[PDB]
Amino acid sequence: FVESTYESLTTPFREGRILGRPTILSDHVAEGDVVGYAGDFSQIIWGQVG
Amino acid sequence: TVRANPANYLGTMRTKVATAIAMAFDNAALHGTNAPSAFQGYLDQSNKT
Amino acid sequence: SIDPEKLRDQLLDAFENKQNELKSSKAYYDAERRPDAIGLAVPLDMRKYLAHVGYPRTYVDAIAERQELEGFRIPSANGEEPESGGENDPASELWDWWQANNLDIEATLGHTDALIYGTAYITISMPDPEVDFDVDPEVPLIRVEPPTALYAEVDPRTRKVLYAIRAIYGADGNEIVSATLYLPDTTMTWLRAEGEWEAPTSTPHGLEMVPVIPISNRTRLSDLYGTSEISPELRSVTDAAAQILMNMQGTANLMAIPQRLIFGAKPEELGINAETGQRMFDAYMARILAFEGGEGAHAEQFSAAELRNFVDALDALDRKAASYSGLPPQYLSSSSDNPASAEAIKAAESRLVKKVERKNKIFGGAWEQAMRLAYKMVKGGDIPTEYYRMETVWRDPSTPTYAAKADAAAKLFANGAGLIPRERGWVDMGYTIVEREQMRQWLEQDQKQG
Amino acid sequence: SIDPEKLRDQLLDAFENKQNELKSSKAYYDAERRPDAIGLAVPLDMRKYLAHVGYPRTYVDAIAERQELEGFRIPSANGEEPESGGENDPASELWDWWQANNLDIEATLGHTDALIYGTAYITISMPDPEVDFDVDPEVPLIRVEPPTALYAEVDPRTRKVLYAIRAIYGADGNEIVSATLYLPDTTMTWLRAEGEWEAPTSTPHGLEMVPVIPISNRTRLSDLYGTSEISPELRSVTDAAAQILMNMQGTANLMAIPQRLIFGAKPEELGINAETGQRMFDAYMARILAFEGGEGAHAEQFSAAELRNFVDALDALDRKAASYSGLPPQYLSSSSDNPASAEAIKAAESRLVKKVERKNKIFGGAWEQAMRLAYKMVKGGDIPTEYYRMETVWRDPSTPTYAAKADAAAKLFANGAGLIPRERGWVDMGYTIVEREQMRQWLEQDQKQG
Amino acid sequence: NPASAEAIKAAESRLVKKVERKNKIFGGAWEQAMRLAYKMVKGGDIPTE
Repeated sequence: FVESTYESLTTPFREGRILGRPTILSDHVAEGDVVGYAGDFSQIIWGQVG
Repeated sequence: TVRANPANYLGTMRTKVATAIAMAFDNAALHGTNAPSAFQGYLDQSNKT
Repeated sequence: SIDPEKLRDQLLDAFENKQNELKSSKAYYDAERRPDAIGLAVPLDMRKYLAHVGYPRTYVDAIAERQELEGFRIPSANGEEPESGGENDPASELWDWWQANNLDIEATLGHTDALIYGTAYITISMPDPEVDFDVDPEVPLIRVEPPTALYAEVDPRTRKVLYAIRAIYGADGNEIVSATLYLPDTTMTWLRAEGEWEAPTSTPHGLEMVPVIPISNRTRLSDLYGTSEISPELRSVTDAAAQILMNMQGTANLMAIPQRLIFGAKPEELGINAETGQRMFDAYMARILAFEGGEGAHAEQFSAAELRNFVDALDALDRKAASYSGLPPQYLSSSSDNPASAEAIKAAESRLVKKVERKNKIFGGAWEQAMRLAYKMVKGGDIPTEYYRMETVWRDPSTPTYAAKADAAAKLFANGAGLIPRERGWVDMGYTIVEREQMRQWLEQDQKQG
Repeated sequence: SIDPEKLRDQLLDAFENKQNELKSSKAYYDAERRPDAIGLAVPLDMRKYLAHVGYPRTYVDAIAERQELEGFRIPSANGEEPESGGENDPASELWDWWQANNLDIEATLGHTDALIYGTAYITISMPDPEVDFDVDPEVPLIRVEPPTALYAEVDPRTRKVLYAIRAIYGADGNEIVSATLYLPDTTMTWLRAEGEWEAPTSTPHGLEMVPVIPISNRTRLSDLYGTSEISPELRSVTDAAAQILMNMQGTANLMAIPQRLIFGAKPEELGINAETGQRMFDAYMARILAFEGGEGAHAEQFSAAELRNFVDALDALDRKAASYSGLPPQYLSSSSDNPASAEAIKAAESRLVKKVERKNKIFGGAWEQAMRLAYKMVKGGDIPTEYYRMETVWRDPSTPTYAAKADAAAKLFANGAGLIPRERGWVDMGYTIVEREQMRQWLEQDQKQG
Repeated sequence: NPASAEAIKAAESRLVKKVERKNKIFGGAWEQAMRLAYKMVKGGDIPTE
């Protein structure tokens, strides 16, 4: 995921795509032995009242 | 304490609580840690790894 | 000194606290559900079929319908008059900014919300040419804001504003997305939501006072921070009429027709279906129901409730809502007749139009400051001391009656032989300043031929 | 003589004591919860749904709404002073100060507090160049303060103010954030809280008298200190109407409909559920209820209360409130006839118009004396003795029946051949002193052509 | 019916002032849109008037 003399930051950690799908990053996603999720993120809805 | 507002403690608490309320929604939605009965599922519940 | 960061939070508190009070007043003009409106006799599952009531909507509209400026009038600096001096004069300068900002539209909304919540705020600010390009960059931008978006702390020892905050919510209204702090010598803005702030865009300004003016509805010197025009007197009859309307509406679903009983005749002898407790009837005209009777069996009925009994209360309560609000009686449909003479209108109207004139008087005091602020921002330095004595000029708030004004004005002018000079006849017919300034050109074009 | 730092506390006790008295009248102009207003027949849970009654606010507005000062009159040994713009007639200097201060706004508020509480205070000072940003620095700062913020001890031997205090509560209404104490020769102020948080600023002034004048609502000489306009008769009829309006509202929540009954069938014979005492009747239209009625049953209903029986009592209380206040009947009853002609409007307004002209007469003496005192403070010398003869001039309180006035003024002037001189025709039309000078200029600019 | 040119004005009063109010606000849209139409077809920049 990085090229040439390896000066630049690795493409998904620039929030670049992997295989045409966008990457999201955060510092509090990992718990236990689980460190990330891949899937159809259109399957989430949320709302806030007032 | 509210007359003096030392270290801007009152203003600091308002921000610090707002972060805790946000982080609690993520811990609930992702890993289900304290999820209220009203939340339908949590992301970590999936049958695939 | 004062810290801008502490002060941003301090004013976000006082503002976002104060929203809880004024929510009560909005509920009357938007006709939101109030618990007190709900008529008690209505059965508990039926309580959702609310009746809403429009006295507060009617009253605040009936005032804000009648307010507009004809212009500004400023003392003669030296010599007789500025009046025939046209586009060079100070009155037409201030009217030019008013037109360019379209304050002729949005001051009417500012007047409306000043009567809803009791206050609104005029912000003065020279435009940034890097945004909102539909403006003349030579003209100071003037924006009127509701108390749902701008909040300002008056010092009670003077009556000046100390500092103020303008904060604007995201499209769903759930979150603040940007906040702006005004200080006596500077203005500052933070550009993203409260968990995600970034360093402020900041500007000085030379005014040495906060560039916000509170338009405030008030009735007394004692109303030191203003007052909603929708008085508790008028709230009480708005909620009382809702309680009557729900109880009458329920009565029309449940008691407006008699309920029919038969005694003494046995269910088995009526042939009532034993599982369902009921029997069908064809019941077309002139069927006679013949019963076996016996045992003293007979028919009798509970009467209907007269809906007239509730209507007598609504007729009396409208007669209260008229007299409390001061609307003309025809506005609440309660008059014995229409007017039938040119001044018989002026009689019915007289209780309202004097109120509208005092709203013009009290908001005139805001705009006559707003234009001093806008002048001092644009030109710098001291304001020409004539401006401290300007008066705003307002539309005559009564209904126009041109045909009855006409035969009076002509009888006073008498083709130039008469009691009054021509231009006072133009003022008297109610032609606006901006209109007389064109009409004097047309007079010259006519007097060119005679 | 007394040490001023002792005197302020003595005054602040008397001022604090005064608040509890004037708070009584306040509770009628705002429709606050008054215990005597609460109608007795409604059960103790429905007592929260208070009715409010608008007569006192209707009355105290309907007076103050009509009042406006149009200028000043001062005589001289010359027989007339030429109208001569903004200063050369001394009356125009007074009117110049009357606009450099917005007294056209602050008076129409101040009279409302002066009617409600019975008094208001006119305060004179030279402006402070460190604090008064938004005034011409050469005119006197003349301003009105309500009795909720100023108190003055008046000597019963002379009716002069001995000394007076103006005390401002903070934004929460709790702490006195400053006090200003006026002595016969000196003004003093403590600026941050109760003189606890600052030492006093001071200024001597060139007077024999304390620079504060009481506007006072006096009905007769025996009102030695003035009295509230919300009279005991209006308080009486207001609270009486509030009780009858609540008892009627409670009736509509409980008893505007019959209550239905059956006797001669035990609950088991109806199939009533034993735990809940009820059965779900099939409520739709045109059912017939069949019962065994096994005792020899019968049906009965208690009557609805006739709501007309409250309503034609409320009629009499509105008609009382009309007679006591002297408002035109059309201000309080929609069933009173709307006047068809300008003569009938002069009939209907007459009872109010005379009373407004009394308030003009009585408040004029306060403003008149305030201007004489302002003249000594600005100019330092003794007053020219003509100012003791000065008088105020006020708006005609009656509605402007222009089409009737125009035909009359036209008939009297008759194109210069008639009875009156031109100037009398202009005052009979009701044009202000301020407009009269525009009339002068516009007439010369017409007579330039002919 | 209202029998006279005056009683006409009395009955129409509320509706007339409500329409004058809408005309002020809807005028604010067309007073804007004609600037865009002009600035598009004539190009350049808006003449200040």
